[PDB]
Amino acid sequence: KEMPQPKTFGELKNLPLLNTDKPVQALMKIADELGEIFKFEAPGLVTRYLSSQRLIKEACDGSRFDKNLSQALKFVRDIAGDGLVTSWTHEKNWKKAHNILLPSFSQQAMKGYHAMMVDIAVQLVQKWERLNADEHIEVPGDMTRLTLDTIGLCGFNYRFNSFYRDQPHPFITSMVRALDEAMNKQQRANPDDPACDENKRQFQEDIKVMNDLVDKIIADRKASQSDDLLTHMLNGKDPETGEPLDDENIRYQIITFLIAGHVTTSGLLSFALYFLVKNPYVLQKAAEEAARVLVDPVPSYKQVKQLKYVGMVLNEALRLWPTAPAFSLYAKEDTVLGGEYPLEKGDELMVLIPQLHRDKTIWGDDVEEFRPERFENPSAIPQHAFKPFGNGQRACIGQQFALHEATLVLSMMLKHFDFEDHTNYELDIKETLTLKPEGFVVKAKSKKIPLG
Ligand SMILES: C=CC1=C(C)c2cc3[nH]c(cc4nc(cc5[nH]c(cc1n2)c(C)c5C=C)C(C)=C4CCC(=O)O)c(CCC(=O)O)c3C
Ligand SMILES: [Fe+2]
Repeated sequence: KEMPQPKTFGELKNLPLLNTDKPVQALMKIADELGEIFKFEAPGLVTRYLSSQRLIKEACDGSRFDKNLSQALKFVRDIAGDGLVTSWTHEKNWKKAHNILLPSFSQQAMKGYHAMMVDIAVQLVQKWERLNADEHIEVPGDMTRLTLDTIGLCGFNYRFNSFYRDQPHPFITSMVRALDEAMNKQQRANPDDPACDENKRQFQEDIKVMNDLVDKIIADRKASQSDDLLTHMLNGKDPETGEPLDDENIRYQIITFLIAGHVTTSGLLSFALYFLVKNPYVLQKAAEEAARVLVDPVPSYKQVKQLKYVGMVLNEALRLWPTAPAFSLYAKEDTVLGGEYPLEKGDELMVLIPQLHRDKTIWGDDVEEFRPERFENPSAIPQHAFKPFGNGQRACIGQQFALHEATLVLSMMLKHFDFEDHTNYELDIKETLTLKPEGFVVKAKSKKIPLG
């Protein structure tokens, strides 16, 4: 079959179609017009965007396709080097770091993180309880305060003390500015032009801020006992080679986990809360479960595992707006996709996750409605229909960490407050390689239930 491709602009090809602040949303509109697959070309790129479970199920076969670094991820390598996210599967440090850090995400490790996650969630609850009547909540801002602090405490035993700052943490400011530069570089066809020197200086300045914090984390540990993510990074030896991670890689892993370990979870919590105030029937049902299960002043690990409906609300927020909205793959050998599209070895594919999650063949005709009930029987969902955490061996290492923290936090919010969408907030999705509802604000009225 002849592959569909959107509008071309001479030698620029499809590049001007992504001349927007919201490229993922622009690609979803192209997908709606062209269907399950389209070719996308730009000066130094050729990729194919996949939107149907039918084709994605084939692309998710590990024997035929491996993780590829998209131009977006290639730009993030300047920040996260060969850390777990921005490394090729064949690079020595991928398997080495994967095997050394995987034990940090075990059930035993999770049970150990719980108390520190509760520490940060209590801080969020107390901030909101202490607001004056007129005051509102800047939701993404406060979700970022919680998620960054959780990964800092659980993973590195370092307190960012984000709730003791009225503006975002300086690490957040530099990170956002750096990731925005990396997303913009995709539309910058002539990067060596002297006119780009100012962006290059700023990019370098933001990377320094991030690295100064990594240095403080490292210094804190050697002066400080602990068996966390940082412990495994410094002392773990690869079972295959018998050697530990080098100093250069350890630094890349810290930056990686500080970014990956919070941005996506912050976006999820903000989206989940957005959908809850927009669907009051669902809020009531989730708040009912929170009150029924969280019978103690603080949630226990066991209680979080019983919050079924809260988990369904989180999956349904990840269905509509997967906060890491795309992942890239490459053909390991010459193959034919869906028995219609021949691919040569090395040919790139892009999985457009928000489109996959809108496939009417899988979900029904009500794809745009927020219905947690879709995840009541998770066995009924076909394989590779729901992919918020990626695929195969390169899937999210922090999936369980993220869902445990988001479940715990959302349930404590629903137990302690009643929420009001006082401005009738219109959804505005900001893209910075990840998604978030920009400008999302609420008013929270305390149910006056104490903590512990
Ligand atoms: C709602 C929360 C989250 C979402 C939607 C999420 C999504 C992802 N995380 C991925 C990879 C990853 N996620 C990772 C650690 C974290 N990720 C986390 C939370 C989330 N991670 C937390 C929390 C983490 C750490 C504590 C790392 C390190 C990788 C890289 C895994 C690898 O390739 O070995 C990928 C695969 C990307 C690719 O194929 O290029 C997706 C889509
Ligand atoms: Fe992840």
